[PDB]
Amino acid sequence: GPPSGKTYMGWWGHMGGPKQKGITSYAVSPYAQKPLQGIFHNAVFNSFRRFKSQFLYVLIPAGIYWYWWKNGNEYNEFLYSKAGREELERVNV
Amino acid sequence: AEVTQLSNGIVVATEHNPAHTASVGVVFGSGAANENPYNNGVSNLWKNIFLSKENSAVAAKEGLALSSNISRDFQSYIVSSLPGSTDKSLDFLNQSFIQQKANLLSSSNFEATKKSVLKQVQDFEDNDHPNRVLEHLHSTAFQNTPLSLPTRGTLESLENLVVADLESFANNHFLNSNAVVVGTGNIKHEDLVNSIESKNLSLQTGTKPVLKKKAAFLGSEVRLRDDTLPKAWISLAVEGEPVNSPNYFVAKLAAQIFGSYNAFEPASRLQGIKLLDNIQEYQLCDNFNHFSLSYKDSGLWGFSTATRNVTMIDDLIHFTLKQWNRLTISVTDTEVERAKSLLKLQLGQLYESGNPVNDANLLGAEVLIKGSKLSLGEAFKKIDAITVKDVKAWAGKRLWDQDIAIAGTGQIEGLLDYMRIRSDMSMMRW
Repeated sequence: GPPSGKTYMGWWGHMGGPKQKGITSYAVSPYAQKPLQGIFHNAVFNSFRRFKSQFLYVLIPAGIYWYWWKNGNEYNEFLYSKAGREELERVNV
Repeated sequence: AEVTQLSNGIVVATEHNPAHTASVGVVFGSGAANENPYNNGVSNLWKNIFLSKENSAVAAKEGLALSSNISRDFQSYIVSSLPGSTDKSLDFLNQSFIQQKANLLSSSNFEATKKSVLKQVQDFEDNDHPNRVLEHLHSTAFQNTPLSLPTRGTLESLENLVVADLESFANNHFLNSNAVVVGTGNIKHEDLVNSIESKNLSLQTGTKPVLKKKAAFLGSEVRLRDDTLPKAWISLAVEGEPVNSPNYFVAKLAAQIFGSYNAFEPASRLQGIKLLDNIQEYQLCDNFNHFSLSYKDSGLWGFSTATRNVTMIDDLIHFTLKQWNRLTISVTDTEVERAKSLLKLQLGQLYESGNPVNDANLLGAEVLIKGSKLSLGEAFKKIDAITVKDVKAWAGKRLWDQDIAIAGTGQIEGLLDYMRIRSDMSMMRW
């Protein structure tokens, strides 16, 4: 038809992957499988894994920013109380 | 057309018609369905020494010809004679299965035979992609269950097989209660049964085989992707009928409705099959063929196909399964009638070829399971009696919204996921 730019994805039968040989896959009908009362007993000590790896990447930046926020806030509170109106005059303009 | 079966100490079955030659053989009621995962291929190995150069020369001197066949439910060892030598075939049978069944398993014979079934089963896996796929179909459809074992055995159970495994199998299955002696050709029943009751000696009579656990269909798939092969070969089936099912013939007729096809044969493109209107427009395949495979415990009903149209495999599968949907809801009188006529023709061409070795295998397998053979004319009575209502009731039980089993090899990237195939086993309704 109208031509076409070459891409990095094709379609079923010519996806653009490398030639596959030697790999054999197996599967079983959902119909033949245990109705979903399985997970648990086999899979709940399993997961809750992927966040043992991750929680530090989230928590430590979170901690840094929460600490930094709490500190600046408590300082602003002091500045606008009676006790701090002297420091307020100093740091303001 | 005859069926004379009578039991002395052994069970003797014959079917004679003045042809030319006569075939005599013993057919055991145990095949690859009786093996393990680990001695899988022992029956095929037995077959191959029975036909070894040593045993085969001893028969060719006497002017005898040797034939054997390993199946799932059964196993057969057959000698063809020239019909007055119907006695010298029984000599070769007993000289092998009593005398030489300790001389065939000589160290140099076994090692040269094992080396030959290894090149044999390897060649199969490397090159015979349609039968390779169909064998894997049984493997996944009937996984962890007797019907899953391949008849030729696997390369790994084969190369680890020893003389004692042959022995142990032969001592548990080559028994009297698991045997039938079969004669086809032109020789009479009383011509053979007397030559059998001539010599006595029972040999391991009273011994039963070993029992097991029943075969079961599991909806599943095995995908043997190989992008270097120039085609895709796929087989797809539901749980079909065992032999001695009420619907044995309804199933076989249903398969004849869609029949078989070859894109390069002009005549084949012209058959009265509605599916052909769909698949010929873009040439969705080089060939397909439907089957109703029946065994003792179960069977497979489905089709196999081969194609170079690797970007439209999903249309092949979709149009084929939409046709099968029709069997439950809209199959016509004249489709059923066309199938009756063609089922008779093909069932005829099977049961009455001009080759007695085929007759023996068909007789042997039948009498081992139901203790008798249904005559060709009796089948035609059953075939003609099938109504549209029968096919619909059958399809609604076996085809409609039922699990399937899939196997394929070659360029099958375009064969969609299981659930997509499985959803097409029915249609949306109000």
